[PDB]
Amino acid sequence: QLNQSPQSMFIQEGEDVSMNCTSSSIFNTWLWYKQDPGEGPVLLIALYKAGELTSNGRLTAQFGITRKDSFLNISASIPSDVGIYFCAGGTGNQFYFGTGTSLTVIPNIQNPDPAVYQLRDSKSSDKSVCLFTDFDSQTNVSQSKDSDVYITDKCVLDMRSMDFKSNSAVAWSNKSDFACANAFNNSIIPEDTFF
Amino acid sequence: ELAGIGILTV
Amino acid sequence: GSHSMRYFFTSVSRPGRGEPRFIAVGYVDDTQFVRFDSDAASQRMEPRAPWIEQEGPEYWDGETRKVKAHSQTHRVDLGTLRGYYNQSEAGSHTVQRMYGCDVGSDWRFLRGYHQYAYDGKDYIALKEDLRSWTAADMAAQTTKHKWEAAHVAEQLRAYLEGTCVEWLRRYLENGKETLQRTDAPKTHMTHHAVSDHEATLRCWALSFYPAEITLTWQRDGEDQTQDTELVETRPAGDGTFQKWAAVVVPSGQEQRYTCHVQHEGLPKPLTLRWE
Amino acid sequence: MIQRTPKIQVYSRHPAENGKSNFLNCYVSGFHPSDIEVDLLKNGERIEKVEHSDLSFSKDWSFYLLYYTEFTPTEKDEYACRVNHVTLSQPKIVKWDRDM
Amino acid sequence: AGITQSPRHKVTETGTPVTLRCHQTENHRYMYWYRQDPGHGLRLIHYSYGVKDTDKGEVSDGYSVSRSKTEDFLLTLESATSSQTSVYFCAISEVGVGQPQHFGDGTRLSILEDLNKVFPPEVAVFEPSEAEISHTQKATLVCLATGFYPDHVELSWWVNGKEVHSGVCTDPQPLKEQPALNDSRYALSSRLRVSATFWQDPRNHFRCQVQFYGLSENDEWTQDRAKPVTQIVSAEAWGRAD
Repeated sequence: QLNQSPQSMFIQEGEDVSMNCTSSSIFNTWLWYKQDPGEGPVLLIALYKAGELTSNGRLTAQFGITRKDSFLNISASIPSDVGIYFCAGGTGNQFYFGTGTSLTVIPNIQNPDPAVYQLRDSKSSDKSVCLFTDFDSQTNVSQSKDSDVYITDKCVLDMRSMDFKSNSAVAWSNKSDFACANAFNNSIIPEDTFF
Repeated sequence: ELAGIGILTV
Repeated sequence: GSHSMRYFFTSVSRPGRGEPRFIAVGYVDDTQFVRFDSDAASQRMEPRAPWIEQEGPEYWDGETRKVKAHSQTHRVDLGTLRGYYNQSEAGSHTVQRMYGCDVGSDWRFLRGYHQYAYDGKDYIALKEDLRSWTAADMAAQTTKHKWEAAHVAEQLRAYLEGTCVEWLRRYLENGKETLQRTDAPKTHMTHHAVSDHEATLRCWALSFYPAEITLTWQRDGEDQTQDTELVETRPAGDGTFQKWAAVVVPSGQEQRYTCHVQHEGLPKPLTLRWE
Repeated sequence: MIQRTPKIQVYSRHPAENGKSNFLNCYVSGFHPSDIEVDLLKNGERIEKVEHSDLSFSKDWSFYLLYYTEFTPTEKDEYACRVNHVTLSQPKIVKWDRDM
Repeated sequence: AGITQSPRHKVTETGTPVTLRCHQTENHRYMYWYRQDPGHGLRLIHYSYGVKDTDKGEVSDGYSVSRSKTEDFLLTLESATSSQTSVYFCAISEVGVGQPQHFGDGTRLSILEDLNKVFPPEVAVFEPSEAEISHTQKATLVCLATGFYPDHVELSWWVNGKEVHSGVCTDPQPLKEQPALNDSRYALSSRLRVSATFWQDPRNHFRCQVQFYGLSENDEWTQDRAKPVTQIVSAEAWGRAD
């Protein structure tokens, strides 16, 4: 159980990320791992002395002179850098792992025009779903209209053959008189489009 | 101080 | 004086009497400071010099963890070597590892080394550049290839140039009153017959540290190499050393023979005779 | 698989003064492999409190050991070192000559 | 092909023996079974230096382990408790001192007090809006996967028979549907966006696919609904020129 700070960071794209570990016992190797949702940890860097072992790419890592310390820097960040990051310290034959820092990347949004749309069911019925899309990455999406209305988180879709990124949240209700204007007024929406 | 790195099987 | 820290590891397979024998010893110069012995009841890396005892529990636990991981590496090694050389399990076999580093008068780095042996002979050794290997034979080429591909040289060099030297210097400083002592040889000479017309002059050095000494014998000024017997330097058992040099000499000619003694604890070199 | 015969040396720690206590050493060196029998003999019978050093080796990989016990040297008492190894076909007995 | 874990997913009830199997090719090496938990990180359960030679980690209780061949390291749970619901990872180290550990892909294990609360997903697909076509010249399809327990799902989007990644995001974690109940079923959405030209080309086929991991096909089922086996549930859409 190793001290890793921070626990979680939200960073804007293009900026740099820093994380570090602290120990109380001396280690002789320091390792840093990346973990994607659904997969295992993947070894990024193996460090062997003090000073800075530079990279697989834009990642640089350090290992303290006192051997109780290491840090990771990722520069010019990228949307594919999202995940959980682990430091590891080796004592001969075994390894102790940090608690993890979860990195998430706020995406750079070029032409944001917030709108709420009503999407319809392809299998006949008037099962309907509201979509809130194209909002700025300054915009937060809150989730409450009692228990019968479900607003999801936001995520970023990427249409790179159109040079386009967009944010999106989805809302829907069971069999109500719920509407797409009475959907996101719990949130701090900008100055947007309806129909 | 013994080495804690750089030893591997043959 | 130049200084050195070395570690020596011995693994011996004892087939049908259980697991391999593992003994590990560490030296600063000619003074042993640590042991580990797989038959000893502690299963811990133990002190063997009083100045290492002031290191805390964190030092000892870490050194035990490391030394057990050496033992496990050798335990696998013995079985792989068996396969390389097409040997059956029933025979007993040995591997030896030695590694460590040297410093100079000012304690700057001199050299690092890592050598490895199977059944007495050279198997694989790290070169002086610390970035490349010497394989002794065709079996050792498979090791050499594996050790290149894992960049073992790179990891080891960080230790030999780095950690080995720092800890050497730390030990040198913490045991200054023992490691940086010089004990001069106490010298005498003995005279013994071997016939009526032949005599042995034996030149003696006792109670000296470090073990590097040079006993020489001269006749009328010029050195005599070939009736000379030089024994192997031996421990007295109290951390000091002993050596002698002998000469078969025609009787009544002991006067023309002088013994010359050089050691780092002597201001000017000593000269003993019989006339 | 290599084999090397031990060199054997019997000697005292200090210059022996008769009836004044000392240490009797036997130093086997230059041997391969590692399995060696070493006893110290007082008048032919085995001394029972022989301590020995931790195994180590030289640059040419050959092994070395120091064996020792406390003794008080006298005039009448002979002292030896008795060594067996795979290279010897019977135990080698080397007596202690003080007056080397 | 590095390290393989089997199974990758298992949903089973309390009291059942469970074995997780980890396999590596490379040869002689150190093997480790870890578990991953939201606050605790990777905690070690058991490790192995070689054949018939295993030792305990920090959390070995309710687990056993076995190394009959160098290639295999079997984690076994003789009577699964609900606290052993986790994501489990096998790891690998070369024999030596201070060698880095390389990890498997993970095994996700759900242990439940009652198997009657396991439900498959209902998957629907929703077509893009008239307003979206005329406002942005783009077109977003949402996929809802509703009412499943537990949350072992894998959502993939398929355009004309090929699995696609551009234009998609799926919600990072599923929503609870009935959060006042403890064993509430879950919902998960995802979005696929294309150009309005692409969606208005009637030759194009869109398919949302959710792979669900639930029961083995050998399990006890007395209930009136169809047995919630491991299955694929899909919903589809064809392009429309308006």
